[PDB]
Amino acid sequence: GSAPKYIEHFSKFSPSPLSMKQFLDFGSSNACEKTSFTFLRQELPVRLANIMKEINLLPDRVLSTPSVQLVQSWYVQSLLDIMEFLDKDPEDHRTLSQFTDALVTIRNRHNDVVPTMAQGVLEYKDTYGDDPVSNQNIQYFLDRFYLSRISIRMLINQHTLIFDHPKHIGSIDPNCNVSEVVKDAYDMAKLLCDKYYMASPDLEIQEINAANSKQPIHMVYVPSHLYHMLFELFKNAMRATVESHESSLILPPIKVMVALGEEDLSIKMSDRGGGVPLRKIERLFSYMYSTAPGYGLPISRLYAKYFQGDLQLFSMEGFGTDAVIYLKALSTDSVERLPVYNK
Amino acid sequence: GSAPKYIEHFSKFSPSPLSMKQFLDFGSSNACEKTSFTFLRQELPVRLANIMKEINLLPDRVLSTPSVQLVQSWYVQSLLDIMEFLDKDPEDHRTLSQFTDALVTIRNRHNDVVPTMAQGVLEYKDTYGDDPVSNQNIQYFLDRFYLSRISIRMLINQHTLIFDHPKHIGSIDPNCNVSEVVKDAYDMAKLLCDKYYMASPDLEIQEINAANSKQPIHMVYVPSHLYHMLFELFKNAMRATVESHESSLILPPIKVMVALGEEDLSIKMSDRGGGVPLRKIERLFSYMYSTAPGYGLPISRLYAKYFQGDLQLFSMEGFGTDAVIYLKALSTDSVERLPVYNK
Ligand SMILES: COC(=O)c1cccc2c1-c1ccccc1[C@]2(O)C(F)(F)F
Ligand SMILES: COC(=O)c1cccc2c1-c1ccccc1[C@]2(O)C(F)(F)F
Repeated sequence: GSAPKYIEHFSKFSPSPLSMKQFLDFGSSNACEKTSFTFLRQELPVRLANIMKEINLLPDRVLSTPSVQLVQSWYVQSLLDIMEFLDKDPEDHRTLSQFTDALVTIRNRHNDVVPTMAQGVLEYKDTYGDDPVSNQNIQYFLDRFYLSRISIRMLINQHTLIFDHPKHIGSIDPNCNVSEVVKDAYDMAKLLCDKYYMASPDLEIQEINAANSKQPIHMVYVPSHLYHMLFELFKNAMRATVESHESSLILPPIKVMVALGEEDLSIKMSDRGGGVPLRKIERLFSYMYSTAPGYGLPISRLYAKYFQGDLQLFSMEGFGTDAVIYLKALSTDSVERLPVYNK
Repeated sequence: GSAPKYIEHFSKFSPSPLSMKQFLDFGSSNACEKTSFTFLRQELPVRLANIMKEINLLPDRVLSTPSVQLVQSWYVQSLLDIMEFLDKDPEDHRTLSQFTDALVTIRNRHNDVVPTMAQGVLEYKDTYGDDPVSNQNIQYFLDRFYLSRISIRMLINQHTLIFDHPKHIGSIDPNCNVSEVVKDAYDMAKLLCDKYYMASPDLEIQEINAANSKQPIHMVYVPSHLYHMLFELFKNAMRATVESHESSLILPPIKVMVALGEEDLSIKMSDRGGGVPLRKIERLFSYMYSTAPGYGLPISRLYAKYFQGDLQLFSMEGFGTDAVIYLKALSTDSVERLPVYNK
């Protein structure tokens, strides 16, 4: 075959990071399925090949494991699917129709990658141990691998959702009400918490719009990404709150604050679930230390970092924990954070 | 001379980190000026020579600057002062008396090192620029240099204060009431804030003793170190609170929480001084970016880290900032964090 040839060629190109404003302007009224196809048939192989070349640089002790090999075969096949559209003509409506169906097949093919890499991490711990040098190598690779996967899925979701005057531009809401997303993630976590604990804390939301005290806080963002982060944070904050008060009757509420600054949009989730010692907080974001025979926090941070944001934890052992999602307030600052294969 | 010979010899030894419990047990009833002299005349040259060898490994562009040369001459002279006590006999009371006076002279000799290195950092910015590679090199060296200096001053303070049944063991309070130190640092910052702004926010303290809800929170620590950290944090929180409310009348109070867990003793200082964007928070701990023709935060964190703690900032732009001091709750976990010269 010629899969190594394709990887070597496109890995020389660097991925082109797109801003949130670019996604919005590309997918709005000026959206053209021809233009998106011309861009994607080149950018998708570049992003695929860059992470595929990093996978090849893994030691053969990891490269020859069944988990890495299975995932690498998914990327080879996905890369080859995109290759067949290079010589195709964008002026043919059947060419664009087959390209969209090919993206859906690729998206569903990689749908079960989180438990697969979780199996791979557990295999590495039981084969070579959990030394701190191995954790940093696993953390470094998995962060870049998953962030690369988020960026590829973002491109595919924007194309397939738009080419199928709505208010949503694919997966992007140009008027995303942050408090409403907080409530949705809270309600879902409350339903799970009531079914398993027969008790759940209440929600308190406070907004701080520094520039316009009266106006509700809106932003341009991907609501599903923000939901994912808040949902994982709500589940942890409820689990800790209920378990740390089993012998008590009062159940402290979960307090969420949404602050809109001139540059940052910050979401703080405060719980009183007993807190966690600092020594163990720094391990909650580690794939290796969060794997048992549990990736909500590490992946949630990658979603935050994907558009130049962050997700941070600071706890008070014996009381509770604060979780803060940092997002860019302006669409011009919300640029893709992409891993690039360098030397 | 033979200053390079001494440096090369003692730099092969590694510094011996002492725990807070060791300091307490060494300096209490079983304290012996003979034993402390025997240990210090060996450990002080080892710690001096280790940082002096790292200074020699700096590039000549920095090593030949007047600031580094002036400081290096202080350490050479301080090292030579300790050398004269190697052949001396510990059984002579005049030998121990001259050793204590020599430590006082060394402590006062290095008393003006913070503005000197501040001048050196400004000289580097104006000579070679403020590139991110230079910041990481300056940050890496200054952190280790200052932490080394804190550890040397700690040893000297313990010897000179004890050998001159008190409740304080040198600079260590085995029953340090944390809230009382918070109040002292607050009162000092309030006096400065009223003199310059004619207004100051109020203080609110809440204690959370998880194991003993009724008992006030005590710990074994160095009160002057904790005061220094809280004083710098109070000055920043008051400056931001007053300035961000000049056009307003209500002045939000500064809320401090002291949590005692099974492993951590955490002190959170919450202000509503408008907050800082995340992009600039990460630069507040940088010596290079905090130098203008301002080291309260970087040095305060080193004091926290000195006994296996930390100091962290997380702000909400448009609202306020939380500052958290993490300390070890147990004296057995409060071990010196010392930089060691490796390859
Ligand atoms: C006028 O510009 C475009 O139409 C366009 C141009 C380049 C890339 C894309 C578009 C587009 C439009 C709708 C959905 C997805 C996309 C993209 O594939 C991307 F933004 F996701 F990269
Ligand atoms: C019985 O142990 C000792 O007396 C002792 C032994 C080794 C080192 C020290 C002491 C001691 C005592 C009082 C003040 C300072 C010190 C030390 O120089 C150190 F702890 F600061 F290192």
